Amino acid sequence: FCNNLIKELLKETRKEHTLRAVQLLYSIFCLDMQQVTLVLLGHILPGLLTDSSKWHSLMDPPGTALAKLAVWCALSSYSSHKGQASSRQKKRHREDIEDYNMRDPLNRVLANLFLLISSILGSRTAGPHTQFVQWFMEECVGCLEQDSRGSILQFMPFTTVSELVKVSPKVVLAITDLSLPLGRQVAAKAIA
Amino acid sequence: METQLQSIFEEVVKTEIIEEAFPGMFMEDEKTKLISCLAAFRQFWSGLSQESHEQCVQWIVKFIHGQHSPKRISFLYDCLAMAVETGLLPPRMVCESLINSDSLEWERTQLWALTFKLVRKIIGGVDYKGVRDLLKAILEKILTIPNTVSSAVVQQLLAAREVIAYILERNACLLPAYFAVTEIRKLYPEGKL
Amino acid sequence: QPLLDAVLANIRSPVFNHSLYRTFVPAMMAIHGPPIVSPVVCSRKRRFEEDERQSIPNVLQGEVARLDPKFLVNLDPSHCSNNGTVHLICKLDDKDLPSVPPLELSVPADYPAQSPMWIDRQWQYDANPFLQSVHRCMTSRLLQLPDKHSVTALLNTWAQSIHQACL
Amino acid sequence: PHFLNTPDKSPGDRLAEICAKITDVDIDKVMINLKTEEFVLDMNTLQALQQLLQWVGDFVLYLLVSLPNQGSPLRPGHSFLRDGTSLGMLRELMVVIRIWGLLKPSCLPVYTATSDDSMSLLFRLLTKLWICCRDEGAASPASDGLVSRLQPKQPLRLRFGRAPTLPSSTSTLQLDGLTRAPGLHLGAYPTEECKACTRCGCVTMLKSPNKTTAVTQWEQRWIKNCLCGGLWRRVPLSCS
Repeated sequence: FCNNLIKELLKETRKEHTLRAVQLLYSIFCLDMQQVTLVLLGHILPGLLTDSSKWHSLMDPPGTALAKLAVWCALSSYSSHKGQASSRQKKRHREDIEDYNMRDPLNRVLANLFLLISSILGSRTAGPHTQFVQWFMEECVGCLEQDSRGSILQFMPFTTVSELVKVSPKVVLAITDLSLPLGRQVAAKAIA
Repeated sequence: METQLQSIFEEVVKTEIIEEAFPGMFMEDEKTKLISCLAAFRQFWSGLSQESHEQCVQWIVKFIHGQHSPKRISFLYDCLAMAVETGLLPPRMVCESLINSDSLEWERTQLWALTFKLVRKIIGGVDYKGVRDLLKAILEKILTIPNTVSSAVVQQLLAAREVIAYILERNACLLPAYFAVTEIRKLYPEGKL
Repeated sequence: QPLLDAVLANIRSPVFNHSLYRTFVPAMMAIHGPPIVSPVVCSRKRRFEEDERQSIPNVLQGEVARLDPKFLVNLDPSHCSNNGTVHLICKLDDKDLPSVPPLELSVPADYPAQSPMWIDRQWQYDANPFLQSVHRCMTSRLLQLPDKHSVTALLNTWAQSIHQACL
Repeated sequence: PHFLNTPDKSPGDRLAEICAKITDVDIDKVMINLKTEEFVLDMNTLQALQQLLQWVGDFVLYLLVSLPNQGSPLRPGHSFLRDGTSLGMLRELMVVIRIWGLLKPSCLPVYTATSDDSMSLLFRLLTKLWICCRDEGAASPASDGLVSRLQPKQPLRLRFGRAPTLPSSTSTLQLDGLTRAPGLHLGAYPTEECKACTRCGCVTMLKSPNKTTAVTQWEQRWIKNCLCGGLWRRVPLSCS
C-alpha cells in the first residue's frame, strides 16, 4: 500500500502539489496510522537511502516533504493514541523483531530510525540521502517532540548530533534532547 | 602582441623563485606591487588594440588556472578584481572568459571555491538584461555533477548554491527574476527534476 | 634471416591455437623430458579483502609522520574526511612564542594545489598588530614559494615566518 | 551414419556391422574383401585430421603401450581391453580412415616419425588380441613380446577426458562461497585458453564458436547436455 503510494508520489515535480499530496497522504493513513507509519518507515527509509535507484528517486525537491510526513506521523505514533479501528482490529496481528525507552515496537522502530539517520550521515559518500537527512533535521523544529528523544536508557543519537555540525540556532534546538548533564555537555560542544 | 603581452605579464607575475631555499638568513608587497603590476598591465593593454582585448581577456584565463598555488590564485583573483574596479576590464567579459574552458568539475575543487568566491564578489557586474545568460553556464556546471561526489566537498562545492541563492534573492534589487526564469527554462522543460 | 617464422606467426590469425601443439610438443617432450618443470602447488587467492576503511589517505599520514615533534596536529570539525583529506589544525608547541593555529586546507592527494586557505584569519590577524605583521610576512613568503606542498613546505614556511618576524 | 552410399543390395550399417567377421590381419586385404568404392562423401573431408584422427590414433596407441603395463598400481591397471566389440568399432574406424587416406591424402600420420602405412602392424596386433578378445576367450604371450618393444612413432600425453572429483561425503572439502583456487575432445586444449572455451560437465570446456566450417555435426550434437556433461559451466577465461 504505502510502497505503491510513495512510488506514484515521486513524480510531482511541483512543490505546491507535493505538499498537497503529502498532507493528503498523512490524512489517509488514519485509522491505521501507527502500524502503517511504522512499516512505511522501517521498510522504505532503509532502502530509500541505501540503493542508487532510491537515491536518484529521493533526489527530487518533492522529497523534502517526505521527512515532514515522517516526523508528523512519528509523534502521533509516540503519543498515547490507541486508534483502535474495529475495521482494522482483526487485521492488526503480526510478529517481528524489527532487527533491533523499553522493548516496545514503536520504541525500537524509532531507534532503528535513529540508527539509519546516523548511518546516512556517514562520511566518505555524500549522496542525496545526506540532503535528505539534512531536510529531516531542518523539519525537526517542533514542540513537545520525540525526534531523537535522547532518553537516559541507551539513546546514542545525541553523539551523531555532533556530525550534524558538519552541515546555528537549529543546532542549539536539536541538541536540546533532554537537558541532561551529558546533554548539556554535547550542547556546549556543538556551541563551539 | 597578445603572446608577447602574456609573456611579459607572466615574467612580471611569476616573482616566486626558490633560490637557495635552505633555512638561511638570506634577506607587505602583496598590495603595493599588486597595484603596480595592475597599472603596468592597464598601461600596456590600453594601447594594444583593445577591440580584441576581450580575446586577450580569455587569454588571461590561460594563466589563471596554470599554477596551483592557492594563495597565489586568491591574490591574482583579488588584484584582477581591483583592476576591474578601476573602470577598465569590463566585468561581463572577464567573468564569461573565466567561467568556461577551465571549469574542471571536482578536478580543482580549491580553484573552484576561489573562482566562485571571486564571481560572488564581482557578482555586481552591472549590465543590460543580457547578464542572466552567464547564469545558464553556471547551471551547466551544476548539471555535470551527480550528487554522490564526496562527503568532504559538500560545503566547499556549496559555493555554487550560495552564489545562485544570493543572485536570485537579491534579484529584488539585482536583476529581473522573470528573465531568470526564462533562462533556467534551458534546464527544465516544465518539469525535469 | 629467418623471417619465414615471422610471416607464419603473422599468418596465425585463426582462433585454433592448438595445431601448433600437435606440431611442436611431440618432439619437444621427446628430446626434452621435464614433464613437471614446476611441480610446486600454486593456488593463492588474489583479492580477498584489503582496504584501510578506517582513516584518511595514508599519503598525508606518511608525510606528517616525518615532521618535527614541535608541530602538534589535531582534528577539526569533520569536513576534510576523504576528498579534501586535510584539516591542518596545528599548534607550534615548542620553546618559541606561541601563536594562532593555522588552517592550511589542502586538496586531494593529486596535489593540483596547496594547503593555505586562511578562513578563520579575518579576525585572528587584524586584531593584533604584531600578529598582523606575522601574517604579512607569512603571505609574502608563501607567495614566493613556487608550488608549495601539503604539510612540510607550508608548516615550515609558517614557522620560519612566525619566528623571523619577531623583530 | 556417414554412409551416403549409392543404392546397393543391403545397407551400409549392417554391412559395416558384419565387417567384424573378417580376415585375421592385413586390413589392406579386408578392405578389398568387403568394399572400397562406396565410402567417399565429400571433397572437403579435412575435418577429422586436426580433430579426430590424431585423437583416435593417440587412443589406440595408448591402448597398445598399455599391454606391457600389466603390473600397474591397480588390479585392472589403466584399462581392460577385454571387450573386443569396442575394438571392432575401432577396427571399422581405422579401415574407413584407411579408405579416406586412399581418397583424401589428409590421413592420420604416426605423429612422431618413420611411418614405414605404419598402422599395419598396429591393426595386426589389435586383431591378434582380438582373437583373444572376441567372445569366450582369454588373453594371450607372443602378443606381449610383439607389443613390448616400441618404434620411433610412439607419442604420449593423451587427454583422458574425465571430471574433477568431489569426494566430500564426510571427509574433506577445500572450498568457500567463491574464489575457486586453481591447481577437451576436438583438441583445442592449449596451455591457456584464448577463446570462449565454453566450460562443460566433465572435460569438454570446448570453445563456443569452434571456428568451424563443416564440422557442425559435433557442435549441433553437443548443444544439449553431454555424457557426464550436463554440468555446462561458465568458468571464466582467467588464463594464467
